Amino acid sequence: KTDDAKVAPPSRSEMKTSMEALIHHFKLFTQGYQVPPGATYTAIEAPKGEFGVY
Amino acid sequence: VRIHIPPKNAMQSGTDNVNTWQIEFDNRERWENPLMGWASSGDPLSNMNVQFGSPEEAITFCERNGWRWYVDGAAKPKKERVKNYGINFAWNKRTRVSTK
Amino acid sequence: EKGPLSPRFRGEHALRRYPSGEERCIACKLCEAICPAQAITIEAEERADGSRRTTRYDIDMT
Amino acid sequence: AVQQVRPILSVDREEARKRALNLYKAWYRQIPYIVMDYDIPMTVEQCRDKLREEFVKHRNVTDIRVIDMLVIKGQMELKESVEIWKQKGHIMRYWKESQDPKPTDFLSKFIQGV
Amino acid sequence: DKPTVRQPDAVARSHLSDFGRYVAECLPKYVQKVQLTAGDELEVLIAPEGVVPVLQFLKDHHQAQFTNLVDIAGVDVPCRKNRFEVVYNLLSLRYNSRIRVKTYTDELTPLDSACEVHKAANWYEREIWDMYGVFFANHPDLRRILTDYGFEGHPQRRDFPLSGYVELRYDDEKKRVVCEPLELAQEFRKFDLSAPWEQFPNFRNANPP
Amino acid sequence: SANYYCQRDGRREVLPPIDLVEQQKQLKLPTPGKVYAWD
Amino acid sequence: PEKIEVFVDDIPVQVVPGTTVLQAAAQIGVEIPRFCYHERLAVAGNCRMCLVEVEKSPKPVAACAMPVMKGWRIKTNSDLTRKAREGVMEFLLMNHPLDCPICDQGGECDLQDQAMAFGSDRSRFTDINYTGKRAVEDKDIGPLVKTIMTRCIHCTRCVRFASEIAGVDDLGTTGRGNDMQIGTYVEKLFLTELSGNVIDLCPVGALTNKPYSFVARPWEIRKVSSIDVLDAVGSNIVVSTRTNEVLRILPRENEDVNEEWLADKSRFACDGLKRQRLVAPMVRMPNGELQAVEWEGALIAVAKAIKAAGGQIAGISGQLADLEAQVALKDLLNRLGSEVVATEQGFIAGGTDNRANYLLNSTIAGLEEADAVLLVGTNPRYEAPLVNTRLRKAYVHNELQIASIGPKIDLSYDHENLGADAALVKDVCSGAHAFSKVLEGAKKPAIIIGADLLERADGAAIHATVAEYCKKLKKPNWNPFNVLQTNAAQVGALDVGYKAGAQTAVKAQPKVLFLLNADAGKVTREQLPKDCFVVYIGSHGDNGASIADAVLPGAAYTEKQGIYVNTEGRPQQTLPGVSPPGMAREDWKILRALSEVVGKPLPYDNLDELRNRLEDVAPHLTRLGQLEPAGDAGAIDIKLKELRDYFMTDAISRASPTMAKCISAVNKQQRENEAKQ
Amino acid sequence: DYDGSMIPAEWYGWMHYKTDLPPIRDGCRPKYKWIADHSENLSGTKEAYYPYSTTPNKVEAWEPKA
Amino acid sequence: RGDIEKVTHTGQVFDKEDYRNARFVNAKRYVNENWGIKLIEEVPPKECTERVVFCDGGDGPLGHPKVYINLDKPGNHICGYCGLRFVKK
Ligand code: SF4
Ligand code: SF4
Ligand code: SF4
Ligand code: FES
Ligand code: NA
Ligand SMILES: [Zn+2]
Repeated sequence: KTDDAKVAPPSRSEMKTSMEALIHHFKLFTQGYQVPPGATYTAIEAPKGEFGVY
Repeated sequence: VRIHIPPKNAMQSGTDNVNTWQIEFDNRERWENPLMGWASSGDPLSNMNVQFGSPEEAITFCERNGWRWYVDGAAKPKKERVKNYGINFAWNKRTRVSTK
Repeated sequence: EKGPLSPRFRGEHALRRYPSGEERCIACKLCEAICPAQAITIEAEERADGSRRTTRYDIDMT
Repeated sequence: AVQQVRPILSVDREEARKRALNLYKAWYRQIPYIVMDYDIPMTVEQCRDKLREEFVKHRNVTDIRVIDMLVIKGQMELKESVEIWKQKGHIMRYWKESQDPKPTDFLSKFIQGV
Repeated sequence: DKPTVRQPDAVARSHLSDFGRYVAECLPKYVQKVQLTAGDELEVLIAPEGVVPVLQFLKDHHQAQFTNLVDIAGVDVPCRKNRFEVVYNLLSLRYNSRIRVKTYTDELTPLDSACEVHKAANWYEREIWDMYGVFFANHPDLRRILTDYGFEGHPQRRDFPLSGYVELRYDDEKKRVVCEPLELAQEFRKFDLSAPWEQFPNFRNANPP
Repeated sequence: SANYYCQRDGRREVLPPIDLVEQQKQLKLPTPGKVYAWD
Repeated sequence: PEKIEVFVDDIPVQVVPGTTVLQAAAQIGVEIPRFCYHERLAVAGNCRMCLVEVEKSPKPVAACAMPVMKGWRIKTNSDLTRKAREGVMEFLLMNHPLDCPICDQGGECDLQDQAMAFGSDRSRFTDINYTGKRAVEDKDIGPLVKTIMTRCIHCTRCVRFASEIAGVDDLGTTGRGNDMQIGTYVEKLFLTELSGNVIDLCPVGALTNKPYSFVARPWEIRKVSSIDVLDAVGSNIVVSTRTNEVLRILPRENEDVNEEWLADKSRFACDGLKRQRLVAPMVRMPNGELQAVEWEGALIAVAKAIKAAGGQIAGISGQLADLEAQVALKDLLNRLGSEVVATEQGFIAGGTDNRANYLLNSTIAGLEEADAVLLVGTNPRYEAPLVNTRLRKAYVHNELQIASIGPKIDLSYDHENLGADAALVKDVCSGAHAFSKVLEGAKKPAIIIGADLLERADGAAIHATVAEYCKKLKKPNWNPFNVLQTNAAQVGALDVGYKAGAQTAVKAQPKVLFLLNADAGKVTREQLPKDCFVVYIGSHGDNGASIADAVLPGAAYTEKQGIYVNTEGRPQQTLPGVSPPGMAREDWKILRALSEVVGKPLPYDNLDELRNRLEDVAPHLTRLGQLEPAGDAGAIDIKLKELRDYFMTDAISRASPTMAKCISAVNKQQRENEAKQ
Repeated sequence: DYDGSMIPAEWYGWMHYKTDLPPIRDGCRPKYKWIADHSENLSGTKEAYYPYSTTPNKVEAWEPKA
Repeated sequence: RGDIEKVTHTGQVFDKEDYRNARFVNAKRYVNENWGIKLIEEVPPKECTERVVFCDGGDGPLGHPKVYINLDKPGNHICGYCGLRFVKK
């Protein structure tokens, strides 16, 4: 995973030990993470064709 | 339909979650579910919530859809508060704090 | 004959408990809040001995 | 309190009135076909009343653009009913047969509960 | 130096910036504003009438050659007066680039169909009419494409309840499925996922009046 | 050490959309990108 | 004075000199993080979370306490400011006990939310594996507030509040260094009507609601803004609801009335709504017992009494009654021709003529500016705590001078006791008394008289003198005279046209009597004529129901949208957060329905139709959340002087299991205290 | 009447290749006193399951008799 | 049968007159017999010497979060998560 524990949940072993990991685990699962305002269109070469999500 | 500002959470000091006007419908009936005891309701609009920038827009939106509305009084802007620190240690005034 | 599977396989649910026998769940309700399907319902109450615990824990497997 | 806008289909209430009547024509012509081609209890006279009953719903409408939209949607159903894309269930959906009457008098509602 | 932060593609950013201005001069009548999104993606905000002109210009001009129309997304925003926005995602194979054209419309005002320029928008426009209720003038045959036959309302407007108003069931009296007012065994449990502390200060003062 | 989140973080670095026309005023023909031979 | 110029993040601002940096940035819309600063408590600089950079300064300056100086360039979102906040979070979160799954504050915790927004993501506290964190013993503060002191962050909000707002000075700080702890040195009970508010100030889960423990989580809750009715102040409320049940009650901010505080009786009445509740209509059988019966049967059974009564009908509004239900009760009795429509509380005869004769003409907010206050037969610390909170605010800040006439009491602040003699009030009015000079000199004098005294027989003369005296003290835009009410029903009833006093109904000797939420013991089955039919319309089966011949269940204030008029005259609207239980229905629905079975249908069949009937009786009653000034107004002994008497005053409160614990707890300490001595 | 559900949890992992170690050959298996013997899936039977709310009712109704 | 009248550990049971027992005439009502309130009560407390100790559920990463307890008071102290009791003597 990316290091940022504010976007990605932290390791379970670290959750049981460090205070910050437990807070972030608590918030990332109840409230989730905040995405900055904006819009985007990404697409990939899905096997059927171009699959995009605006 | 009740135009209102969502109420600030008394158990917190943050405020950026009350920077909108909202609409919430009447609180129609709910009842215990006979089988498992969940909460049940036949009230589709009771689930509803929309955000606005000002009551004028909120009224404008409500009129354009035929809803009956009534606006809660907008909270008046809080009066200025002095909040000086030195007065906590005052010579003859009662504001002197006995704690620290 | 059947399988093969892997230890990560996701199947039917189950509430574990400590080796003492006490239930592990403390009615934190993280599971309820994250459940994408809202399939979990929990009601918690201060137990007689004073431990945070559930008086209700329902999963709607459908 | 007036504003400039882009018309939908018509420019005048009279043209809007003209379009709405045509929609009544086409429906009124079509009822005999719908009865034959749908296995539904209703007869032509009953249906021809339902057409009258509902065109009356929008009795107080005034804005031409709103009248245009009602005629756009009103026409769309007719094509979906001139065709049999709408199934037997959908046609009878115009009657709300399953829903039984809910009394309106205060005393009955109170006794029945909210 | 910092791996977690995504690296901006400056070369792609540079081309889109200049070509973004280029469109602004060629179409003064319609292009209200041009802005380069934080994702290094270009957005062209046009007036409602400039849909067919602008789309034609991007597809046919030598420099644009945005031959491929990918999407037409509709966005509902009850706050704004023209609550419905329509977004076109175009792709230019020859130049290997994407551009976005946005426009705004009201509940009633029609929006000029672009089947002509790109007739890939035959169904996309049909979807937009069905989901949001935006009418498209001059369309070949506008008609609901997704919702049920005789479904009343437009589900994807933000002013529409999530579960809808009516369910379906089978009634053995009538020997057919019948629609009844909605009745859920368990309500949709809201969660108030609102943070009391602002996190993105860069957008606090953004968009001055 | 030397791991302050204020540098590593990416969320707080995104800025609003930039207005191309104005940011000149305050400050071969152009093309959307680089030509490709789709033929 | 002249606005000073200061730039926060390079945006110019105008601020009066003396403004703090935190306040100055508020005007822009910037919210600096904070833990120890609270807007209604004395400034302290413990937490150091509010630290902020200032251009050309040696070090960060605490925003909460720094008074702005001209020309500064504050830098909230700079690298130096960000590092400062990260440091403190990394510091605050060392010894926090890792309890979020079992901590009530979870999902509502400032330490959580500010950790995400500003603090770092990692933890450098390697020493978990060698010496461990800190752990602090727990404290037994009482039956209302659970205490887990290991989560305390030593913000001292609790200490400052209890010393400044409640004025108890029983909580404090002991020790130093890491071994510092907040709490009583010797185990005691933190006994105060305002004790609950501590639970909201503590930004972490150290102090928390004990009755509400573990019941639910914040994200689950659906918030329903309402008002309180257990007290006359009409404090705004947010009733937390989840799946058709009231979990807790929280204070909604309202500067003019509530002030974000909330008295305990309002805060812990949510248990009373789940006990001794009336579920089905009940009727007296010929043997003498009550049996539950269907609605159609009950309304017809009551209808027989009404026809056989033949006009000798009377009604008695109660304590929790509703304005809309009260109006229906009035109309229904007028359709029958009867006019004996009274309330439970007595009052000066002829007092309903002028709307100023029964209100706090000096608004609740207006009292905090007061300069000389005279309390006649009123213990506002218990009768209406939220008003007392304003008096103490004036006493601390505005240098208030106070006096009393009645039994000796403690108000949480120094005040003179002129004596309990009746003749004192005429002495103060006559000017001969020493304190009379104080009131005639102050720039904002006020006279507060308890509504209980007015009900007393002497009340009419007492009401005349002070109402006569106020006109001398009356100053431009200030109305000294003030009557303090204790029931949310009373003001509305008098405002609609009710008579006052339950003896206005007994004196008619009616053959049929309606007790609308009238659960006081004022009426008794002996005082009724032996041929009578008592019909009780209420929520909680109590002594009021114990006499009734036909009990019709009503809905409590959490399940009925109703207008209430608080003491100062504000009309406010409750909202239904919870469906009424069993076969309960709204109070006015019954009366509206009861007219059908009697034959005289009321003019209205919906609430909006009912509200317009109020709009015709009293136009101001429609303008919710507003006040209309009423201009001129034309041995003392008190109930409710002990804390023990504060909890059990209403049917809802009297049925509360929690309030039973509080009564036992207060009694428990007193028993032990004398035992040791 | 053999069912796929008659396999006790002891051997269940070994049978689905989750492990290569049979229960006899591993000592990491626990032997707690609250473990229960296996059972079939009992459906269409008098021994089947049937859900019920696990919470006693919250609101108490006033008793007139006392 | 027996199971109908059995009262669960959460303290709920259908009254003998309540119709909702109808659902159990053709099925069973499993009431768990291993009541957690009694099994944890059975385990004796742990005597310690240090002033503060930690419980992690007993198995580190497979247990619950590490919490520290202060043993200054006389009464034996319960762990929030696992329910185990500690005491200093
Ligand atoms: S409520 Fe859910 S997430 Fe929380 S301890 Fe219980 S099972 Fe685990
Ligand atoms: S106060 Fe409670 S919720 Fe907040 S960080 Fe501490 S343990 Fe977690
Ligand atoms: S107990 Fe709560 S309010 Fe008091 S100092 Fe500690 S954290 Fe602050
Ligand atoms: S808010 Fe300023 S130091 Fe606490
Ligand atoms: Na708290
Ligand atoms: Zn433990």
